[PDB]
Amino acid sequence: ELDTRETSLLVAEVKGWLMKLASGKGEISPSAYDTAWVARIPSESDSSLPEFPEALEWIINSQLPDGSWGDDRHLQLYDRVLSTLSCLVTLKTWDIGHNSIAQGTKFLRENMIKLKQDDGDLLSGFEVTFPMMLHEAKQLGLDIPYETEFTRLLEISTKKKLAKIPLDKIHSAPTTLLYSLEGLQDLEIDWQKILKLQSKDGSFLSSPSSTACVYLKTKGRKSLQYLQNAMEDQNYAVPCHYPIDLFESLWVVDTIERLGIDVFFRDEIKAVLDYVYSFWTNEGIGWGSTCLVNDIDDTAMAFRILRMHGYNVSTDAFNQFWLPGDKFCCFVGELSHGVSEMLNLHRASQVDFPNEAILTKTFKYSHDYLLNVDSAHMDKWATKKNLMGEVAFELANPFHDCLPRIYNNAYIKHYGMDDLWIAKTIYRLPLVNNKVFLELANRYAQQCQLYQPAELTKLVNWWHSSRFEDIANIDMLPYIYYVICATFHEQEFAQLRVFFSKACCLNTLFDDLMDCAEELDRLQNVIEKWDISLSHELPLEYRIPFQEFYNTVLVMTEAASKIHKNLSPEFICKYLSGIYTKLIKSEIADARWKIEGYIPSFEEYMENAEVSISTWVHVLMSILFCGEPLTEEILNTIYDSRPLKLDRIICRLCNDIQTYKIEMKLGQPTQGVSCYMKEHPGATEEDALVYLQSLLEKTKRELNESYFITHENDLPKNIKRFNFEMVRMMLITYNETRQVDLNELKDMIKFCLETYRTLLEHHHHHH
Ligand SMILES: CC(C)=CCC/C(C)=C/CC/C(C)=C/CC/C(C)=C/COP(=O)(O)OP(=O)(O)O
Repeated sequence: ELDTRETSLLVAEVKGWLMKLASGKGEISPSAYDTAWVARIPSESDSSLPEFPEALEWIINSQLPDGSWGDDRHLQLYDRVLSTLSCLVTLKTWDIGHNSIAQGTKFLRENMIKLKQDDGDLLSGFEVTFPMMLHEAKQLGLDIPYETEFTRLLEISTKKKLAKIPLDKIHSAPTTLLYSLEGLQDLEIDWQKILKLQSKDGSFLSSPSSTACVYLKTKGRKSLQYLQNAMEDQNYAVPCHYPIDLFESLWVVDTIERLGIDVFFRDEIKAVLDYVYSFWTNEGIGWGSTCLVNDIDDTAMAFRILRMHGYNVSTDAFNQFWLPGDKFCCFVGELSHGVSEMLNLHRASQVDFPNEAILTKTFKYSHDYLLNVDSAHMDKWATKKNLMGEVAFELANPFHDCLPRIYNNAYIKHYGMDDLWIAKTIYRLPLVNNKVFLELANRYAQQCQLYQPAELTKLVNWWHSSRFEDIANIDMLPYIYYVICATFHEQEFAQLRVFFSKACCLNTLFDDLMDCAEELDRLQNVIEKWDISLSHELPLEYRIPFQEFYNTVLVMTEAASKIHKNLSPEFICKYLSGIYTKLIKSEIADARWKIEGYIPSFEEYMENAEVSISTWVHVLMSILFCGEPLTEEILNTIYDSRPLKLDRIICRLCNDIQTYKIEMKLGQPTQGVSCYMKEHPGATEEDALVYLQSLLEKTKRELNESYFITHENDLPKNIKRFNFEMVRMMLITYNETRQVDLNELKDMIKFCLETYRTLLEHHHHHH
């Protein structure tokens, strides 16, 4: 337990943070290096006085107890040495803070000799920023070491890299050197020309210190004003980049959604996404509302989250980052990029709509990159708690093959409540990384488990009293409960979770029985009539599931009639028996085609195989309990709606692709791969599967579009949601990477088996 307060207190606090973010106000730790840089500036009124005296007081009051400045909780020598240097140079320049200078130089005298290679993350621009700062300290005659094997090797290397940069490319187009111009002060820079590469707020890649250098080289008005306002907005201790209102708000929401605590924050999240959307363009976005360029990380992040929330955003935003070879950059003209942006690119590419081929290219490229990372070495200094864990999860879990609580429970183990971030120096994003998010995540995760014992206990009791043991393994039940718990986790969906579980069990039994039967006609006879009276003519193995199927329908009909007062019990019960008879007989059909010698068309086989796929019946039943109002027109048209068509197609294709070898290791002809082959001579099975795999991927894009966008005359929200999750519960069942892994599910299996034993012993205990 990480926080003591009531949930209501935590939730109110985060709501405050989110509404501040929805007005562009966030929280980034100050940068001692940047605060000291900007405080070099003298007032224009009186050049003998500082423009930012409060920043000089902050420097003096923020020195750490060992004489250094920098990140308090994670000591990194690069961060401490660079930050302390800057602070010393500025206190000395203004001839103040004699004691602080004394502590600072002493710290540097004990630790400069400790600087080495591969001792932490290269801070951004470190190669120029540290030698420059060191040289400025010497010009001031500070009493610190001025040469080590490390510092002279660094200066030699940097001088060679700088001597190879043609300087006019720095003034010609945006480069990452704009972030660290203070590291270039002594270079041959046409500072006047550099002014044309400022951001719309007068900053240079949003770096206060780099902006500060330009202002002292040029006295440009907009750059002073950017600093004056950043100083006043941040209370006179500025971060190393400002503002990052787009980056910070999207990462905070993303964190909230990946932890699965967005259930508490729906309105506030929408407010933040409206703020972000007011800055969305057809060329994406950068980290902030005044930044110079767009980047692929922010653009992928915003595209994915906005689209998932029903906003209209275009994949044209990704064209600017295309490179020959169907590769991508993070900023145009970059020389390399990192893993966070490919992770987010990879995630974004899977919410593609039809005819958005650029996202197939960004998917292939990011997937390929992510497959090739050096995992032994990725984030080896653990700025994040488990970045390589997030990569591995993302590679292994396709968006449509993953369920919400499965993703959330995995991220909860990855989430670092005290992660740090690397830029000019080390910084913190306490709104992204904090113990409050993780405590709320753990509490909601425990809420999702609370109802499971009782729900599982009723399911096992229903299994026993239905006499399924008298024909039949019960292991099927914890698994079915597991996936519906992961998709409809909110406690209010209990009737949905229980009825869905019963329905899936009943059909799994019937389908299994029929796939090993011919007097299916003796059965279709009874089922056609749906008459519990003619149950007695069934051969017992069909009698047990039939009578429980008939009973569960009545039970479902009573619960639904209590819920839906406008629907008559008779309408509901004709509907439920109708859908289950249609499914069952279609399952007899798929059976008698598998016994006789019939490989049909592809159109004909899949006309019956799409109804046979059983998936739509759980949609049609479950919507009775999904919390949405219903009408007869809805229940009469739902089977033919576009999202239900797509459901049936995707699940049939998936089944026929993923089981194909499991089918011919064993010689079975009636399947989509064969039926395709009987219609395209010269297609190998390799080409049939390729075609079916392509049709599957195309249908998934149609399902994305039908789902994330709210159309005119669209199905109610929770209904579209169930249909969406029904496809996913199907697909993950065939994601064989995940299946052999699968934890919670073993506990569910054990709980069910213990509950069964007690039932079978009639609670008499045996040794
Ligand atoms: C890892 C993250 C948070 C982002 C990468 C992609 C972008 C464009 C983020 C926007 C945040 C921002 C305002 C960044 C400016 C500072 C900066 C140059 C960060 C990149 O630092 P590193 O890539 O860790 O360091 P090096 O430049 O030393 O390789």
